Amino acid sequence: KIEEGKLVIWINGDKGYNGLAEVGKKFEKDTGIKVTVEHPDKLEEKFPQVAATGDGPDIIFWAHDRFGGYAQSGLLAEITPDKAFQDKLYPFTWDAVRYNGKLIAYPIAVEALSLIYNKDLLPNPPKTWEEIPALDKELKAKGKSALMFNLQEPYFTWPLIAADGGYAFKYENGKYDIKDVGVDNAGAKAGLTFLVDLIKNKHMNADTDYSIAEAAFNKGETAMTINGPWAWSNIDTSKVNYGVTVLPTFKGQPSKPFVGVLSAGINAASPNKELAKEFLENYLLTDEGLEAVNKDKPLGAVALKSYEHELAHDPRIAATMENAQKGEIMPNIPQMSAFWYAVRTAVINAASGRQTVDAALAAAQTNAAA
Amino acid sequence: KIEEGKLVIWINGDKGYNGLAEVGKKFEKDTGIKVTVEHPDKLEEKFPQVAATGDGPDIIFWAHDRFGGYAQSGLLAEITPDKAFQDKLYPFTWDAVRYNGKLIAYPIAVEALSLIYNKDLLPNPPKTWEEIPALDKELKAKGKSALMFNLQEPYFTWPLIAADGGYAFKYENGKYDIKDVGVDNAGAKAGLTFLVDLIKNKHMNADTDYSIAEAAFNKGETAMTINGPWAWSNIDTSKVNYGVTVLPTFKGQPSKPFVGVLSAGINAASPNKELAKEFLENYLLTDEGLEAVNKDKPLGAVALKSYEHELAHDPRIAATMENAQKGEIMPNIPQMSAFWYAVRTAVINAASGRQTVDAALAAAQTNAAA
Amino acid sequence: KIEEGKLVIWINGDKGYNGLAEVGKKFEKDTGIKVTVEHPDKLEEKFPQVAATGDGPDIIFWAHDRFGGYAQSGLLAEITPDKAFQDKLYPFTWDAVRYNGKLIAYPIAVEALSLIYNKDLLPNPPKTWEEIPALDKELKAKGKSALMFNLQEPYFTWPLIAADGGYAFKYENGKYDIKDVGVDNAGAKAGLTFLVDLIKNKHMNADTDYSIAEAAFNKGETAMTINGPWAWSNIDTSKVNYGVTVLPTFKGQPSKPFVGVLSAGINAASPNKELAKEFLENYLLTDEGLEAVNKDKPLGAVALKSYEHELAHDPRIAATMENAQKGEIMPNIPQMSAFWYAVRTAVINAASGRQTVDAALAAAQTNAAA
Ligand SMILES: OC[C@H]1O[C@H](O[C@H]2[C@H](O)[C@@H](O)[C@@H](O)O[C@@H]2CO)[C@H](O)[C@@H](O)[C@@H]1O
Ligand SMILES: OC[C@H]1O[C@H](O[C@H]2[C@H](O)[C@@H](O)[C@@H](O)O[C@@H]2CO)[C@H](O)[C@@H](O)[C@@H]1O
Ligand SMILES: OC[C@H]1O[C@H](O[C@H]2[C@H](O)[C@@H](O)[C@@H](O)O[C@@H]2CO)[C@H](O)[C@@H](O)[C@@H]1O
Ligand SMILES: [Cl-]
Ligand SMILES: [Zn+2]
Ligand SMILES: [Zn+2]
Ligand SMILES: [Zn+2]
Repeated sequence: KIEEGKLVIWINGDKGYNGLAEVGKKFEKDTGIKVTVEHPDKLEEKFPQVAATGDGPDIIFWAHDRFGGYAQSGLLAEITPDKAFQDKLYPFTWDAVRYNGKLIAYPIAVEALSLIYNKDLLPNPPKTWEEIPALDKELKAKGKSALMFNLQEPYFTWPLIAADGGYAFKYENGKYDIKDVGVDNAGAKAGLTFLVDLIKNKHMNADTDYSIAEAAFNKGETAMTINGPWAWSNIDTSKVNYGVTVLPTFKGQPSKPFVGVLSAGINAASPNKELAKEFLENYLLTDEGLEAVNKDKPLGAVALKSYEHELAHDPRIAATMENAQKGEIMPNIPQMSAFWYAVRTAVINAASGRQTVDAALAAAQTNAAA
Repeated sequence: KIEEGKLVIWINGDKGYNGLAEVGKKFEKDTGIKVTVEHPDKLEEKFPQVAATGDGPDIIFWAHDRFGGYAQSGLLAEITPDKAFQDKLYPFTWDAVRYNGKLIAYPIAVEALSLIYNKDLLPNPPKTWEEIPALDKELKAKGKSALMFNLQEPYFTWPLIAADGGYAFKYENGKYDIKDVGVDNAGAKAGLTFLVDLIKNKHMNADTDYSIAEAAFNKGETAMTINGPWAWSNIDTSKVNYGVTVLPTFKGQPSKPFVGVLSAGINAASPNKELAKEFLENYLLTDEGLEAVNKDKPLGAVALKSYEHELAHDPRIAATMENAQKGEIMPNIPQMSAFWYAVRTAVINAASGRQTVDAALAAAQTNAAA
Repeated sequence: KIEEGKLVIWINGDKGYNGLAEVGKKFEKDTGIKVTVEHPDKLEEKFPQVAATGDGPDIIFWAHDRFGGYAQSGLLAEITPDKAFQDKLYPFTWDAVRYNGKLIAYPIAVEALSLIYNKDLLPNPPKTWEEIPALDKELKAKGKSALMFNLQEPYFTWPLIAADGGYAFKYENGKYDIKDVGVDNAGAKAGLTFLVDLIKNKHMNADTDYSIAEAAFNKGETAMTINGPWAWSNIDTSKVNYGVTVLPTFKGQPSKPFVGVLSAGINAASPNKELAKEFLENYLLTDEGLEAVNKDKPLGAVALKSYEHELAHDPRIAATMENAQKGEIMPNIPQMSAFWYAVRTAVINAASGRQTVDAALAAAQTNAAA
């Protein structure tokens, strides 16, 4: 069971957990309630297992996409903010945390992938994806690579796949068609083909995960990377003269990244819902609260209006927001996990050569649909 | 008819329309709703013509004085903010936008006139009006004039007229007597006589309008001007070492400027009232929203408390406030258009010599009353 | 009777009254309502006398401890803020201003006592009280004293008393036992004994009041002092290189200061309750309002969320919080005046030698209980 009188919080490792722990400490000082901040491996998979039994954390942090499915699975409590608190945040962020006409999580920040480049190694970043092979030929001679990013999570190769015309589920007449999946189309195929051609032409490596790509960029080995705001902290630590810009185009089309909204959900099994509400509304969703988390690892474009001016003029944030506009806010619909798992398998097998782009993407399309 | 699915905004040319257009752009990004910002000539006269037919803008920007009349004419929608949003603004600003117990517009900023002077040509501005003729003589020798302001709008002449006793309508027992007008009294007569004597003693020119004065002050031709916050932008551009101070006194009495509250009204014929509400409450009446507009042309003392410490410590603002406090917030009552037209005619004819101060002001008093 | 149409405010002589007067001036400039700010001697005693008759101030400022008693005496109006305004402040601060399920005052700031030391005289301030006598011997050689604080108010000698075991009233099962008083226990006795031993060993003076101490610290005569945020202003004026730190430990136990919340109450006899509400909610409890008061004399840790960041990163404030966390927020229960009066007598008589620590504290325990 979940311990009453205290608060357990689960948040991802790539995020500002130590910052969030300080907020929890600040909350314990005023209230005398212990706040434990954990970062379990594979928490997005782990949570729905434990929550079903009545165990797990009091509060769950993840991007809105996994939230609709949890709500459908009857794992999330219905959040009850008054119009006063709701007005403190951007309505579009509230739309992201709504499932079945109910508010299921608290929106924290809008996170988007951006083109991060070494200003010293590359003063002018490429406007197109197409010019990247030529650019790596130049850098390879200098024992450096043009670009490196996570090829183990579909979230990173997604703005490329979507740039042309690749898509998750079709949105028409105010709803998503769960049977209409666009991970098999000409646009999706062209996108992933280009990526596999890069690996094939010794421009990228299929094995490249989150860490390896970060190490390479932060150590100056690679001139470019694809990542979100959270990454910026370690890039600062590395003292690399870096710029955060708009992602490269593909077939004259802008890259369309899947935009996530960091959200905080309350476990329906929690006997500490009112405390969870108090911590989220009065301690985290405050300018002091976000400052603490943002100083650890950057949140991106925050949902809290009162904290806009403090980040609104950072070019990194402006560049993130440009990509956000070029991309699309992810659906929260329960089918998203099925979609992600299907694309994860498709990208991995195509990159490794285990399956053809065409065969793998075809399987994904079937697997993503019910 | 008014186009549904989009917003049309009318605002005065002296205000920050390009700044407001950026807010509209920011609103289109998040919502996908086009926001057109227009600045028609004579919009305060133009709006009630078009609104009566069912056409015109979705949102109208003007000072609160014209709003009560529009509301009575059945042209303005009743604004519906929740106590949460209402608390974000100064209650006195809300009082200005209330007509017949209904909130008929959104208060933006408190605007008052100040005496703006060239620090190089005049290091010590006159405390009194009575000392401007002598000061003008000294400056004429140096090929310059002491003071120049718009003599075509009674707004700029009113602080002098109201100084020793002029008034629009008598306020007693919580209401205005529409039959009791004070544009004819000894104080109103003394005030306008002094102004006409200045023109008569070649210290001012009856022809001088807003731009003639703007040019003369910004080009260094005149040592003083009478204007509002909106003007400051062009004075900055001109690189004139300027100070914004308290208006001169007349007969030891302070100048009494008619204080205006820039307000945003929703056209009752608009099929986009909910969008208009969303734009005004969530996009403009925000620290980011006001910043955008204020950076184009200064708003004055804003109605939004959260924004105050960003303009509060500006000495120009302190002077706008000194003047505002010495003056009186304009009534919104319908007979304000009638009053303004009557005084405009009175000021013009007295300045031009076409009519005597006494004859013109007597006519005004009759014309202003029903 | 209380004058109708104008506000009268009473606030303590050690607080930022001139700052508060500026807020009142700002309120008069927008509303045309005169705001008189007074600081009467012994106002916490004076108010309940005059309020009972129907006279006194419109608004009373004091720490929350005296308010519960005033409310019971039927002197305070029930404050009516909407959830929107209530959310602008920390809920724990609202708990302090609640008596009998009614909100009886507005919470302004959290004030606690800290150890203030001369960095030039003392580079590393003592971590324990036990090392103070030895410290003093060294400073006497340099013609200085180690520590000086007000021995005329139990508020300053209370962190020492409470440290090893002292307490006002026992809190169990969500309520205070008014018959169970802990001013007589082993911990309370040890604490006050140590203080009397300091006076006895010519390390402190029984006569020392607030000003005697303020002067000695600010003139460089004493290396240490015990005071609250309000004091900082004059220490700045004195140009003494000072640090604000955690209070010394006693028997390895932290000093437990009785934490106060500066609160604003509305006199139940006032005919200006709505004006009082408007001034408190829209003028003082704003970032501009607390800036004004704070600039005069520092408030401490404010209840208003939006202003936190301005004072949050001040090390003096961090030390105020550090100590407050070690201490306990005072009860507001009507027996509090009975407690303070009883302890005041006990401390005075023990210090002066008039009574033994044991005899005086025993009398206090009886006197504090009903
Ligand atoms: O890649 C599958 C995965 O994509 C997204 O995950 C992101 C997350 O949103 C980011 O903020 C950061 O944590 O990195 C992850 C990618 O490694 C979806 O939100 C997630 O549900 C999905 O399964
Ligand atoms: O002059 C008559 C006029 O006075 C005010 O108009 C002001 C307006 O308030 C300002 O925003 C600025 O733009 O200058 C105008 C002066 O031309 C009243 O608001 C108005 O209704 C009245 O006609
Ligand atoms: O010492 C007895 C006294 O302590 C507290 O008073 C504090 C007050 O809270 C502060 O605002 C500051 O001015 O100093 C006071 C000490 O004089 C209690 O709040 C008070 O009721 C009590 O009598
Ligand atoms: Cl705010
Ligand atoms: Zn800004
Ligand atoms: Zn300020
Ligand atoms: Zn901060």
